[PDB]
Amino acid sequence: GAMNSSNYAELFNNDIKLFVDDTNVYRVTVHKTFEGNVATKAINGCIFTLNPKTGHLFLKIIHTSVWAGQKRLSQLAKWKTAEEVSALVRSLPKEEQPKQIIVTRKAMLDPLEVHMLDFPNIAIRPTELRLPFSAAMSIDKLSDVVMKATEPQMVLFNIYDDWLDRISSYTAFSRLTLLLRALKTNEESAKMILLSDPTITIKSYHLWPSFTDEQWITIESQMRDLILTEYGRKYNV
Amino acid sequence: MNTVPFTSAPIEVTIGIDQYSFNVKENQPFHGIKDIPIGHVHVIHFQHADNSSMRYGYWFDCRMGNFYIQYDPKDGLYKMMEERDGAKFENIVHNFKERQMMVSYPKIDEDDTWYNLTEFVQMDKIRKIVRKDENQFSYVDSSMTTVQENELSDPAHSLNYTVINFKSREAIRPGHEMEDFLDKSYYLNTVMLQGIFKNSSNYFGELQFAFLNAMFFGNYGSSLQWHAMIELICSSATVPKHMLDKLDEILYYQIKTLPEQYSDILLNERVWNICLYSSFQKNSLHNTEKIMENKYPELL
Ligand SMILES: CN(C(=O)CC#N)c1ccccc1
Repeated sequence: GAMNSSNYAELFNNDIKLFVDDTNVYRVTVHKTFEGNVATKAINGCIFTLNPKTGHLFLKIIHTSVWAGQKRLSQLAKWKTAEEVSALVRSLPKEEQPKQIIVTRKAMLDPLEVHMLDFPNIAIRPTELRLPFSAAMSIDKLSDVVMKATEPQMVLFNIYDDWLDRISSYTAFSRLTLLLRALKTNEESAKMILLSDPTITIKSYHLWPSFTDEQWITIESQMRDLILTEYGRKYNV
Repeated sequence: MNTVPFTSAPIEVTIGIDQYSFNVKENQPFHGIKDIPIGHVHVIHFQHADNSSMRYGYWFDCRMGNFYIQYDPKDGLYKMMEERDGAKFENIVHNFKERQMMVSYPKIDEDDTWYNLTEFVQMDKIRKIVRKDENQFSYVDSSMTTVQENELSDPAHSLNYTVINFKSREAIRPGHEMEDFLDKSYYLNTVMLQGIFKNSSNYFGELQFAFLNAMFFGNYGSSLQWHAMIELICSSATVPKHMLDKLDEILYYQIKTLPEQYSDILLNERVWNICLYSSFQKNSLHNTEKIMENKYPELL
């Protein structure tokens, strides 16, 4: 069934599983027309498909041409998401296919179950985890590849950089959730925290800066502060 | 007009014949039911007074043989049997009628309720759903499970309704996943009507039979089947006009006949609100929507 605070070490066991987040698939800017009505302009989006044990991110870029001449785009986006995840699973060797796919929004369950009817042994599950994966487009390198795309494209990343050389997956995913939650709560503050020290850089093949272990402890403390800070400024506490 | 004689009534029992019912006391001099309309299937059903658990009964058509009821004190129930000696049968029936030991099937002349509830129900199709080919009549009870329920336990004692499953490869064409899930016309018209049922009459007959088993026996799997067959039609954007008009009539008479006090357990709130108010056919079931809104506005 659903994934929650009780069963979270399950994410880091040796059963292949993927999270699927569809919150950045269908993206629009809302603007006024010359006649003073309102219209939307789609912009490129992405499916966020993540193996939480290994850090492997299958970023399927959704080019705006997929919406051309389609109706009910918020509904279509869920089915397009499920179509692309199904295609991804089919593309993987059997021993790499997931045993479970965890969708971050319950509205993805029926679309994905229907696309995955060929794989009756892959469990499709919701989660009670409010995972901050919508903030993935606050990671500069991911936002850049999405916005520069001129056609559908899949790009593979490790969202943990080289952290697993030094820390467990549970610790890496907790750190990622801390960073993404901060970026979602106050993007500017979070990015200043990550990039304020010019002597710590982002390697060409990485997404995040090359912090030492002690520097990560400091960064993580600053992200907790921020999430608390904004929580006061928000609720007046 | 045909007759189903009873050898006797050794145990107190409530007896149903179609939509009617009456009480028989222990060892009351009761010898059956006469004046049964020829041309329709019928159901004779039983609820023992000492164990209102297990309603059970028999679907039959008096044109297919001479049938009678006899209590079996070993198996503890009223059994339907066929008498092959037609002379013996006519003799017995004549004696019980002359002694006036039979209830008369109590049909008012204005009343088409039973026809309207069984219009498409055929004994031959009942016998395929309820497999016991050695008998011309078919036993059903409250506890019998469906083939779909057995998939999700005795196979000989199951209701072999047509499996309908909206999240199944049968329902969904590759490459049309969203289309076929959100608009089930393919599944209704090509898979079910053309492929399995062959025509709408057979579809409606199974739907009607499922409802009647749900109502008379409180058979849960039958209720599931009835709702699934409604929902498949209502969730299809392309349905023949004559099927929609007939469905509206079928459902009207089912809702009209349903005991008011059983609506909470025999009516699925989700399916009916979806069908009447959200589905493709939300404005196509005028008679059904009117009786539902006036009889069961709570459910909606
Ligand atoms: C939300 N979260 C965190 O922010 C961890 C940190 N910091 C979390 C951690 C483990 C499992 C589920 C959630």
